[PDB]
Amino acid sequence: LPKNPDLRIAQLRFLLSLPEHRGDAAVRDELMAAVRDNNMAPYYEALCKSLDWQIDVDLLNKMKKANEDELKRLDEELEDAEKNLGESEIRDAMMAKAEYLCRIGDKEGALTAFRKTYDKTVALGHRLDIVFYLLRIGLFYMDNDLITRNTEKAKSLIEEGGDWDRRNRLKVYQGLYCVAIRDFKQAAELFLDTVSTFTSYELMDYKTFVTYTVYVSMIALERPDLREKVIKGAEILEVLHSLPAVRQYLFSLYECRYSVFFQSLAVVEQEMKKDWLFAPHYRYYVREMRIHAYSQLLESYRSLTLGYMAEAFGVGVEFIDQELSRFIAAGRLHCKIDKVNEIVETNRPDSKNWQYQETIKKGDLLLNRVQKLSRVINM
Amino acid sequence: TAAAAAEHSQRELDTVTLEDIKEHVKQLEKAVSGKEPRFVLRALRMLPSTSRRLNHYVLYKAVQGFFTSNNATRDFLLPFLELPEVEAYLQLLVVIFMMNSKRYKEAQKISDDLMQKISTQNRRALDLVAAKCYYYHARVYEFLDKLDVVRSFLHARLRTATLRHDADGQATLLNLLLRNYLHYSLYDQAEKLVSKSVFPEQANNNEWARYLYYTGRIKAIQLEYSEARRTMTNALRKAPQHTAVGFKQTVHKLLIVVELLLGEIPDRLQFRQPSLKRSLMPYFLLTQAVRTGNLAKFNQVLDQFGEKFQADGTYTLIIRLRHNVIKTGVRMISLSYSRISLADIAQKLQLDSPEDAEFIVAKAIRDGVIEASINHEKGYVQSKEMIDIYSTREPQLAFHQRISFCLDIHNMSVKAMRFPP
Amino acid sequence: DDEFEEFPAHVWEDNWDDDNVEDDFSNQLRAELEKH
Repeated sequence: LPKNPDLRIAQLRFLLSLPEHRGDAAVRDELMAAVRDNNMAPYYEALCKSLDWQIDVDLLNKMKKANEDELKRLDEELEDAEKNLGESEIRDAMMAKAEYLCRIGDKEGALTAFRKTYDKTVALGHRLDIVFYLLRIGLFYMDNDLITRNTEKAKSLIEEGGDWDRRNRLKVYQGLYCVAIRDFKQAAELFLDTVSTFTSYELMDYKTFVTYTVYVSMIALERPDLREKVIKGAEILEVLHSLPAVRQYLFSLYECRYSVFFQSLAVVEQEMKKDWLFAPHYRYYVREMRIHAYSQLLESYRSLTLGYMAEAFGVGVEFIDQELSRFIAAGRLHCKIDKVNEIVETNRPDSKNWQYQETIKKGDLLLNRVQKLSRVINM
Repeated sequence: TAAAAAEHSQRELDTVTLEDIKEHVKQLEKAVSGKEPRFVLRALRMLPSTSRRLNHYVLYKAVQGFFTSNNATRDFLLPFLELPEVEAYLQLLVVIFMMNSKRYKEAQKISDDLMQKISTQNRRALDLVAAKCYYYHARVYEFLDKLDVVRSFLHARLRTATLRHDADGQATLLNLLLRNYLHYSLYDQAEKLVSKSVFPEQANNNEWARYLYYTGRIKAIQLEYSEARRTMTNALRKAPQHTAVGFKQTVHKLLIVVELLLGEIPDRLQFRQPSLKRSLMPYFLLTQAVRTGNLAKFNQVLDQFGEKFQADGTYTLIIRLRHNVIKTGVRMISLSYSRISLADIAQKLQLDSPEDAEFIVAKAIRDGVIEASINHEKGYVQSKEMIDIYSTREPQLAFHQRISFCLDIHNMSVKAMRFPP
Repeated sequence: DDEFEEFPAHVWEDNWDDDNVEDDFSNQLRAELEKH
């Protein structure tokens, strides 16, 4: 499918928006290069207004003129089709109109045009194509409402008789949205169910997709499943040959080499902060992977000397003390520190004891519900 | 004639509403003329939305087409407006009318007349209507900002409602009386009354909720925080689901404060939920400050939203906060540690010296929020080695409470399976 | 049943961690290696 628009445009815009990369000469040059090449006049105006840039009239005027001329010829052809041709070409003219609107970035015009085209159309394939364009515009502008709405729309259309290529494309779209809304479990499920079938090269490169699959898989998968489906995975391990910094990150955790794991986790943090779909998730990803690492180490111990654990993790004693205190307080880990003689005992609960606590909690919930029901209906 | 057509449709809806009023009346006669108990709740449950749909001209026609036995008291309603239970129901409707009309003089007088009537008639199926009348009379006096003569009135009425072995009126009067005490800030009389009255074990959900709120507030001020937290949490679980936004807001606010006092950190799903975010945001900032232990940010939040605290009513609990803020620090420290040394609590609790550490941690243990021992021969605060609680009577006891509860619901459910003939 | 009139009135399941830290795990680890 076409690129309407290059989500690299969104990547560039957000990378500039981030304060660290605001003064990125390269980034700026490439962004403006794409803007000039594809003639996004409203989007360029929005960029200027939002980022407080000095407008270049000498080229902005030519860009507006080109947009006006192209739109005029498009809608003239649409009228000609209306007055001369049938729906089979009126629809195509409207489609071209909406496509140019999205490629120039006029959000309102594109949404209106695509809505009208969807109202006109009856073929399932092109209905799905329009819905996909709408999903990608929603992803471009991070409008959760629009993205979710067209998402159930697309599920309904495909359930009403669809095809497997669009099933895969919808799965990748759902995965990107799940990464956006921090639902990494579904993100991992979808990504791993459609890694062998990456066909959506408009959203991101296949290297980027495999990196995202690795990241989400590590944060959302248990060790058995991770071994079965991400380290013993044909493609997910084929691409990791070309990606050397991510193979190390994954294999550090799996092989239980932990100092390398934190090195690669700092790498991944600084990468995802710059990223535009993971940007409001890097604190959480880093924290949850740190908890995964600590729990993995302590899953095979009962009293782990703080010094040894620091040496294994490639940090000090004070840093480990601080962060273990934080995570135990948060309740994620199962471990209690003893600072006089620096030793980290592990109070993991036995199977029977954990089952007891789960019974207490879940029975409490059911008891509350039944108690409400009975008190309400008896009287 | 757009206005005329809209009035026509509204008056058709008004005929529908009058039919609904007639059906409620009919249910009331099913109860009283049938003489069977209850079913006044059936006829009454639609009181809120009916009050919402009230209309002046509709009631003008009602007060001329109703009251089959025209006792001539209808002229105490007719001028302002321009059976043994149905009359009370209609009178309550009329006081509701003046309520929403903002007419709080004839409103108080008509409520007084309704009260005289209900007090005179010693019915047993009229107690529910009496309860609703009590609540709305209190609300009239509340919009009129006396709240004082109502104290004696409601208090005598409660006496009557507890001599007659009533439940609904008893609960509602107790609840309104507690509200009056709290509105005048009499948290000693409130406590004594709650101590020496027994709430009906079989009471409405909506009244259990309010009673639990007020009892929790009384205990919270009285410095019984554990039972205060239990009471507020149970009140919330008791509260309505798709309504009472303000009530949920207030219970949540007090619960946040009470938990912070106990030394815990609340759940963030509260501040998440959309019906509350704007209400509880000041408490969001307060919880951040307490969790961090940042007294500077705490003082900023106090100076920045203090008015809302003095409004809802929290302004002493939010200094008892300061106290339990240092307590919260020590609770986190003793939640993730097993032998922390004192010189190491001094720092990580932001103290001065190991002596101050001794005192503060000892007091924390005395208050029983950290559950540890202490040793100053070498200077460490060893906690309690957790004992495997399944070779112990704790599971016994927990399941004993839960089994007792389940058996009680089976009893109450097999009961109340009334068959008509 | 009755609206208690006497009482006036992201999509991410966040759970705290919104603290203020010297970055999450980049500058901390840098300084850690530096002092080790």
